[PDB]
Amino acid sequence: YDNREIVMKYIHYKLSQRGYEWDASEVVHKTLREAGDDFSRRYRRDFAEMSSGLHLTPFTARGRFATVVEELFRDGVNWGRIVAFFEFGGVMCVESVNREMSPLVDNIALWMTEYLNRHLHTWIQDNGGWDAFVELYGPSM
Ligand SMILES: Cc1c(Cl)c(C(=O)N(c2ccccc2)c2ccccc2)nn1-c1ccccc1C(=O)N1Cc2ccccc2C[C@H]1CN
Repeated sequence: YDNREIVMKYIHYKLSQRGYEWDASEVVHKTLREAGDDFSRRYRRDFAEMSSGLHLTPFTARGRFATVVEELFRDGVNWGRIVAFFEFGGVMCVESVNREMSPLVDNIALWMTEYLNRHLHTWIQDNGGWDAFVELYGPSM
């Protein structure tokens, strides 16, 4: 496992679905994808409301990311919130592409990779790492 690769593959697949071919363990990638999809299904209207309200530009993208990610993990970490994290970063990338701001995708993948490596690493590692996520989210695979 390498976080940069997990972030890259996740964003790449979200974007390739929209016909956007982005320049940038396989069980891990597929399991997170299905976890991500289950998540956006579970909050389908709320995701629709957040897009219709994102006000995304290159002047705000970093600040939106920083404040949302800080709120998300304010009460601590769990696998469901790491799923929401990936999903949010994916929403940001997708809205960037939809608004013709698609260079922001690179910035966003970098901020995601950084946050995982600098702030999520200890919790992920102490949980047994990405194998633990795979085992947990296997029954919904
Ligand atoms: C702890 C948390 C916070 Cl803070 C947020 C949150 O405010 N947001 C958020 C970010 C920007 C605008 C509105 C909401 C969020 C949403 C999706 C992914 C990441 C962040 N969501 N969460 C959740 C993380 C895991 C599971 C559920 C939630 C959650 O509280 N929600 C899911 C969700 C999905 C899409 C749009 C809004 C929300 C808010 C609530 C729904 N009740």
